[PDB]
Amino acid sequence: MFKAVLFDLDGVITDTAEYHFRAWKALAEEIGINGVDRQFNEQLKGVSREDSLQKILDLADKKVSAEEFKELAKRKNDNYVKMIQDVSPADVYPGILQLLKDLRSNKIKIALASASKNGPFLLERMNLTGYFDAIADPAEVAASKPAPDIFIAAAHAVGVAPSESIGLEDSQAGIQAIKDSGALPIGVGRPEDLGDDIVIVPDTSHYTLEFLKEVWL
Ligand SMILES: O=P(O)(O)[C@H](F)[C@@H]1O[C@H](CO)[C@@H](O)[C@H](O)[C@H]1O
Ligand code: ALF
Ligand SMILES: [Mg+2]
Repeated sequence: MFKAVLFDLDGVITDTAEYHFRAWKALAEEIGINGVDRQFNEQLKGVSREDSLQKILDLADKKVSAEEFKELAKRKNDNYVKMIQDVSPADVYPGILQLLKDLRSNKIKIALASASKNGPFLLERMNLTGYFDAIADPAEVAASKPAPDIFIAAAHAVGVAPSESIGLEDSQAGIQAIKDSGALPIGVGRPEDLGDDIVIVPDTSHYTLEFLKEVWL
């Protein structure tokens, strides 16, 4: 039986992928780049803050100074951080709180495998910190999604092999990261975005321990 579940945060635990989208779109438009729509944003889900900004700059073949690049990433983050201040336990996605409870009762480890420096703040806002056996610090890994490092690090933090872990993700980059870690991915979203080659569910209510067992079998 799998011995750990490795959670992405944004778009898996709560609807903060939507806020990341709105914040990046606002930033892009401030600098005259208009191609950040929902379709393009699929390339920004799961991607580090700096890689995300660079994808936006590249989309328009735009070059900025190092000083401007730093200011832009900070600006988007500051807006995003304002956006999430009222996140509460009511914003936890359906199924997630119960999954966390059921996993603990069955002695299955729980780790966060998020790119986000805002991860600890968000888990606190949602009263979820106490469910997590570990939070992998995204600043510690040498490479971010789609590299597998963050999922490998989450599994290590809870003493479980990636091959005996399930990873939960809403993003193209994150699914690739889970695959290359050795963990089993279960995506949440549209197979049109996430592929027809892995198990995908339409919403997080489907993330039950029963179903995770169904899939693992
Ligand atoms: O919250 P941040 O900026 O530290 C983190 F890098 C964010 O991670 C998301 C995925 O969990 C992204 O999709 C997002 O672009 C990003 O800024
Ligand atoms: F949506 Al994440 F790390 F929280 F890619
Ligand atoms: Mg995500």
